[PDB]
Amino acid sequence: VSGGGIKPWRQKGTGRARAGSIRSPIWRGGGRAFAAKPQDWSQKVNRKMYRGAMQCILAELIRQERLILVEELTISAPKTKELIAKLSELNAPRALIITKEVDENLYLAARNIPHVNVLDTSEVDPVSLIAFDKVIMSVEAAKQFEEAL
Amino acid sequence: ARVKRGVQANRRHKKILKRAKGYYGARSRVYRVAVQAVTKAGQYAYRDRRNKKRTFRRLWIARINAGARLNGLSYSRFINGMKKANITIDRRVLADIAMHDAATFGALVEKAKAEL
Amino acid sequence: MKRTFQPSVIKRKRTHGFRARMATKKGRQVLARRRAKGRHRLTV
RNA sequence: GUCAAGUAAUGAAGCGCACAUGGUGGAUGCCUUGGCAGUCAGAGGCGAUGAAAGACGUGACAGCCUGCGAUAAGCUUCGGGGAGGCGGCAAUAUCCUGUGAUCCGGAGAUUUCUGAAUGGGGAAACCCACUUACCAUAAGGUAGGUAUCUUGAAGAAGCGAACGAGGGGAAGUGAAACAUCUCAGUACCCUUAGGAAAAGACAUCAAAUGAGAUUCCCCAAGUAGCGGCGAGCGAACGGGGAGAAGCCGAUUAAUGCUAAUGUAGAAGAACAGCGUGGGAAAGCUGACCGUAGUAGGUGAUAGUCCUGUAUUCGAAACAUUAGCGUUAACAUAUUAAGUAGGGCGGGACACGAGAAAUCCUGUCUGAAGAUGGGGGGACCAUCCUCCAAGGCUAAAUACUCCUGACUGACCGAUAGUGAACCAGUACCGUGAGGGAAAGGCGAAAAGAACCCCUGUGAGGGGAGUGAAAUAGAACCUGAAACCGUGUGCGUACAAGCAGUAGGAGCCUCAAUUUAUUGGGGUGACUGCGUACCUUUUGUAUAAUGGGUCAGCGACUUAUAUUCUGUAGCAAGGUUAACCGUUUAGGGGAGCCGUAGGGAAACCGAGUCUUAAUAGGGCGUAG
RNA sequence: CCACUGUCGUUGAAAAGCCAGGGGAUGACUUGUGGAUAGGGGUGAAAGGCUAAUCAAACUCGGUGAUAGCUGGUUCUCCC
RNA sequence: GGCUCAAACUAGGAGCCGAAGCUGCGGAUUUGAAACUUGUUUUCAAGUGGUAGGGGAGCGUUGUGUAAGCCUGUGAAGGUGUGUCGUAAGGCAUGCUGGAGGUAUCACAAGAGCGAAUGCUGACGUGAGUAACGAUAAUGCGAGUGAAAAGCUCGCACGCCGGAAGAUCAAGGGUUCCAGUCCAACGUUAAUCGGGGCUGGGUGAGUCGACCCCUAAGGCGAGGCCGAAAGGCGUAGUCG
RNA sequence: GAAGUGGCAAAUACCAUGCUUCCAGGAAAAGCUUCUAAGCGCUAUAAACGAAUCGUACCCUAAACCGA
RNA sequence: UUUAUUAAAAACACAGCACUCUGCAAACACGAAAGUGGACGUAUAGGGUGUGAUGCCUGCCCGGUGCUGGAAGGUUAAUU
RNA sequence: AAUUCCUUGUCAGGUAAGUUCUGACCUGCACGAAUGGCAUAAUGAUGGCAGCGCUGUCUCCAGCAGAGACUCAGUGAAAUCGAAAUCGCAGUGAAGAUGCUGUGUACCCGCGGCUAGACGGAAAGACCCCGUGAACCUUUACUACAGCUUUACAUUGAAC
RNA sequence: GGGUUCUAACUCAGGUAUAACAAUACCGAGGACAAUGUAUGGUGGGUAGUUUGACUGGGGCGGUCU
Ligand SMILES: [Mg+2]
Ligand SMILES: [Mg+2]
Repeated sequence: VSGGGIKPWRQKGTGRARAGSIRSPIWRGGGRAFAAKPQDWSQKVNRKMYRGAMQCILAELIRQERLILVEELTISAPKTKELIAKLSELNAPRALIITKEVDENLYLAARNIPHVNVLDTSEVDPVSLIAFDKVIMSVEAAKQFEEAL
Repeated sequence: ARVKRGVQANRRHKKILKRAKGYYGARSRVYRVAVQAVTKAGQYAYRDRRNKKRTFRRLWIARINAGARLNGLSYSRFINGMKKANITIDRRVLADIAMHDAATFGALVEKAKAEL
Repeated sequence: MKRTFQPSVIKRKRTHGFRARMATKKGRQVLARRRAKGRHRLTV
């Protein structure tokens, strides 16, 4: 904290509580006792623990019917309404669509739909798998998950 | 995540000051004094829950002694006569009878005096 | 009684003034420090 | 009716408690124009063509702030843009503007005085000049020149973040004292660069099947060592990565092309009805756009109202980055002697003289020179390796005064910058220096015409505005301490932590077929009862601390390590740095466990000691 | 110019004064203006005096959040 | 208090009072044991004063996710009452105020809880309407103006200084000077007055002073000497 | 729309940077007057014209300075 | 003369006295050095120390510790 | 005795009465000759003692004048302060009580005085002790260093 | 293995010239001394950094400490 180098008054004789700095943590405008600094919040999650948790999550999704296998999901034009129709027939308006090799116009069609995200199987995460109402996985992505886990 | 203490400190102090209602001077107004007065009030109340059971037996015994001496007996002979007659009436009820029903207390004294 | 501050303009400008500061390397460090703090009064 | 005796009630100068209603004050909540920490990029300077920092001016208009400089909130031009505008507080007036203003971007012109300040001097913003050319005739005007140093006309100077390299170099502290030692080659002082710097190609290591410059990261490893063998200090070899490069011109500065960038900009989808409401974005109903749906606003919460966003995009001028070409400045060793080595004193090596290699050098000396020399931790021999006494060299690494974009389990006005506000200000100090406080009406000023009291004051009451005025400018909310007014009850014969347990009476709400209960206020009278914290053997203590309130104020963070729980794998477990189109996937280097004994060699379910095969010691789920 | 005595004043009219007295008053005198000496240093007809109301080592900033076997304080609740 | 064949003492006897001890009744809780058996149920037994301190279980607060959710102008947060629920920390509802936000649940992270530190900042008390109003040179009255006059102006009288308490400067200050106007704040009271606010005005030099010419002390100092650097000294000079 | 000149007294101011004495032995430099060196204007008489710039208010034994 | 601001004195200074150093590039002092002061002085001078007008005066002790001179012997550094 | 502990030594003088003073003695705890001895005119806001004058210093205080204090009007502090419905006594008690016991006394509230108590306020006792605290000073404490000095080598040579 | 002499290093805070300071030239005086660097013995409160115990019917003094 700025300043604070001099003893505010002499130690004895003024009738005041002794002070060493005007920037002591006791004073208004003083430093923070245990001032925070930047922290690194990342954890080491074991490789097998991460893999087993993904396994557990996928099994639980099947067990509560929140996983939907499709042969493929290919949007032919970067158009939001096309994907909205294709998801309304699948009965998953709020969905995480996991496909291997996410197509560069299915991404555009999905970008603006609120509770819809499109992911490739390498960038799927546990929180994404848990957060969406439904998951629409292609059979190719299910095979990739078989191999990865 | 900075936490401000204002709202909780306020409601905390209001609980104490509310328990201090009716106290004199700083004891109902300022927290440093009210909080001691509330703690001391609780201490007195705890002690007097015990002491009230002693005070009321004291009162019952006094009233029974008066009632028995009206009938020609002391308390320490009347209670002995009840225990010898196998009368289980408690001092609270005996004092109530002595105060509010003089003829029934006369009958009880007669029973105790026949037992002696 | 006589007090500590007895003002004299020539003496003020000759011990603390701008040219007195600029005559020394240490006075120029005084000036650099005052300018870094952004003081509206560099020198008396 | 008299007298006598006895015994109630009523009192309030004031005070207490509760409630009601205010004042003060400015907490709280909400809010933000300001901060804080970073990421990914860029850039890393400005200045004799006069800088940073200032002084004084400059407007239709008094001050301050902002801009600007006697061409003075500005002048010219080139681009953008298209309807308002003449910077803010902060309006008013005269006006300008489709003959394109204000505004934005590139370039230019002007650019007082001070300050390196440079014609001399000086208490900065001042005083005094010399000289050349021209003009004037008077007592001057215009345009220049005149510092010092270095190099042979060209440069330099000064200022300013951090990071680099270099010359000097503490002490508090720790060692529970303290001197070796530590702190620490730190703080600080001084010098001087560059976008990085330094280092760098083996007179380097290794001892392996050898490798092959420098730098940085993870391990090796808190190991080997050093050390009043104390407190502490603390490698290397090598392994895994990032980055790679070797040369003898890997230089500097211009200019000119070609490309790209940046410095203004342009377009940019789609919503209605009804009800509530001051106001609709919220509710109900039904639509639409979406390569644009969690943006900021708009009178309450908006994909469709505005600015935006997705997407597509523009450059007359100037800058920057590259590639190319060319110029002009500097440089271009030819293999290295006062050198290597040595004596003495110091220093650096993790290593404190040590058995002390190796490096550096104040002093004194002083080779061999390839049939030679240096190193391999005293030293000798052998073997390996490499050629000092010439110079250079990108990247990977360090940083942030700054520019751009973006981010935050960062703050939200006692916080966050000292500074959200005319803050490095006021104020304090001779000075170096220290260093505040201080945000919020409302959606819009619609900021209250007029009337009344008053002194044409202050202040208020009406009227009016507004959804709201105990939103009225000291203006959101509006706590507490503290101070009033009103109502109810108590209180002027009674001794103390002021309560508590009982308890009469009164007052007030409700019931209830009607003075009884229930709730609330008060509390005559009785019992009991010496605050709190700290510190103590022990405190009502006449021991400490606190006038009160509000706000703030003290066991954290990082790493290492051990134990416990929990989860995953399990005789195995796990990767680090890194890479990665990045929480994944890869990366097995390393670490822990799986064996111990012994100083060690060494041996191993054993081993050590011993002559002993005896005895004995230590050993025989992570 | 000084400061010997006393009263007053001591939250002063004043962070050293007033009043009444007192001493030197051509001198080793007093005083103006400018300058010099700087912190383990200065200066001192010497009291450790004075060095800006600060002196047995000034002040400011920095090392620095010195160290403190000492003192104070250490904030919600209940159960064993 | 008072007590004398006691209300004293001695030796005996019988009653009774007396504690948070024991018993009775209701409730909670720790541990252990038995059985529908991770509170699923009932029991039983032994326990439950506590500083330093160890162990166990929770409450609230800020923030992140859950949450483009849910609540909210038919009124969020905050404030202030009341009622109610829990062993507690505390929760829930609601009247009034307020006027734009809040947040269930479960996890997660803390600037996470204050009465004390002669703690820090601000506000406000007590002392107390108390002490004091700053030289004991001194005032009285009549007019005027004014909302208002002890204090202003004018007048008369009185008093004080007069080697000053008058006048001119230097230093220092910087507009305080003069006029008009205003009285909130400032002035230790009031104020119509003012060194206060606001608006205007006012400083005229060949001779007065500065500047200028000159030098003292003492500075700076082409070259020069010295010094790790920074710098120190010093000639000519140049300032002063 | 008047007067305005005689006596006496009398400074620490002036003569006087003088005079007299003493010892502790009492700035400097320029302006100024002359002399020449290198080198190649000066003195009188006037007449006309000039003399810049800055300060100047006010307090100053104080209510304006140093002491909040 | 002095303890600015509780001590003014018997304290400090003082003229005078004595010892001792110093031959001048003095001794001595400031300074890292240059450069200074001493001093544009020169032993009738300059420094240090004590004492403190003046009058009468100033005794004894050289073992200790200093200082001055001496060097026969003992011991003794770097170096070699 | 500015020195003398014993000690107010002894003796003389001064007073009615003299631990001080003056003179003397010498038994100098523990004077003494330039850290000078013994005197000394003059001088001193210097120390002690004694007188005259003079007195409110006092016996023993009285009266008076002015400025405060007091009352009114205006302005308006201070330190302190856990909270106070804040009495005596004898006891008790962390050992000296407004606050506890017993008892006695006491209607409620000011103003002018006053200072016995509130171990009153003020200043984290300077005395004293403690801390393996600090500072500064001393020295034949230790360990260093500046400075001063010795010798060797260098600058540094020749001849006899 | 010591002296003596010399001058040419070195010194001059001597003279003359160079404006002055300084340097330089010459003269003069000294002279392998002095002086300075390195090393080394001595001296060294001139100056620094520090140490200087505890128990203890307070501390010191005394005593004690296994
Ligand atoms: Mg308000
Ligand atoms: Mg002083």
